[PDB]
Amino acid sequence: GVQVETISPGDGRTFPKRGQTCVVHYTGMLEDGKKFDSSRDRNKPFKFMLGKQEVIRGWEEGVAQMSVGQRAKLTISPDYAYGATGHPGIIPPHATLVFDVELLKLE
Amino acid sequence: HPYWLPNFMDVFTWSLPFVGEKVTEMLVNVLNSHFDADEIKRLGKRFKKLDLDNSGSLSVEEFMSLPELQQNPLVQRVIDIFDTDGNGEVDFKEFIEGVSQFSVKGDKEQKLRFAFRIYDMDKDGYISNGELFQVLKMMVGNNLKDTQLQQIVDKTIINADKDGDGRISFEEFCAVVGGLDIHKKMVVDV
Ligand SMILES: CC[C@@H]1/C=C(\C)C[C@H](C)C[C@H](OC)[C@H]2O[C@@](O)(C(=O)C(=O)N3CCCC[C@H]3C(=O)O[C@H](/C(C)=C/[C@@H]3CC[C@@H](O)[C@H](OC)C3)[C@H](C)[C@@H](O)CC1=O)[C@H](C)C[C@@H]2OC
Ligand SMILES: [Ca+2]
Ligand SMILES: [Ca+2]
Ligand SMILES: [Ca+2]
Ligand SMILES: [Ca+2]
Repeated sequence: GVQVETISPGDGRTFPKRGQTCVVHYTGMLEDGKKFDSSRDRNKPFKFMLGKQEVIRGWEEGVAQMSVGQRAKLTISPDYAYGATGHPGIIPPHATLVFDVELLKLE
Repeated sequence: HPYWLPNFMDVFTWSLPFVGEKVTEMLVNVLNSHFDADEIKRLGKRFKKLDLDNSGSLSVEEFMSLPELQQNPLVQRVIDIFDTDGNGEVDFKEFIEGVSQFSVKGDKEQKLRFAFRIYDMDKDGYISNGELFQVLKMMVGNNLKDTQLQQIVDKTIINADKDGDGRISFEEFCAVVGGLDIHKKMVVDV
């Protein structure tokens, strides 16, 4: 599934629930480490509402285990990412993904 | 430095998987021509259950009553495309003819015609720059800067505008999209 590994810890109490919106900065890399996307390169944090089927299952299960201020490395299996199909022109099939995610704020 | 999509992708190849996913999700949730007698009879039952005010035409307020459609950014486009006569609401004939574009055993070209109609807001047959930006804005929201989204919209149209009229016709759209097989994702059981 998704393996959450802490890089920098945040406040332990505030965890995002269903209906809340997580404001994050992320850098997406293939399993070998090669970057394919980064919100930091865009200077625009990424936002999504939990429980509304807006992100891959690795982000739904992974970011939920994170807390405000925490920065973590998310290793996501294909079945929780883009599976045996991949994403056209970006993610290859059966690709394990590594996401460096930091939960900036909840709104 | 101008912004590029991952792997220098065009905005159609980039947004189409999300388009096909969220349109399928909307219809599957609404359901919880190419039809036979029983399949039309099944659709008549699920239509009357969502009419709410019994006016005989599904409106925007009734569509947003389902909680699974509240955060779906492609709801209004599907409603706008279903609204064939353009009266703001969806009749039963528009409902049947709108769902028929996603039934299995349907044509591939008509499924690409619906994908084209997602971006072609005014339904004139050409995707203008303002249309492509606005529809992508509904899906992107605040996750991109308007300057970033405007830049990739410009590059996509410029590279896809074969005849040079600043718009994307269905033939130009099919030249960019054809290899995606997006029609295989636009299938709903009846
Ligand atoms: C107009 C289309 C819309 C795009 C945006 C609103 C901009 C937004 C910043 C996406 C990036 O755009 C520059 C870009 O980011 C990635 O690079 C990434 O790093 C990732 O993986 N992210 C990034 C976010 C964290 C989780 C994870 C993810 O879930 O993304 C979702 C995704 C791709 C879901 C697919 C859709 C179809 C379905 O078949 C499939 O089922 C498994 C799941 C995005 C946010 C869609 O909800 C909305 C869009 O698609 C992935 C590779 C591609 C993605 O571009 C498309
Ligand atoms: Ca009504
Ligand atoms: Ca109508
Ligand atoms: Ca148009
Ligand atoms: Ca043109």
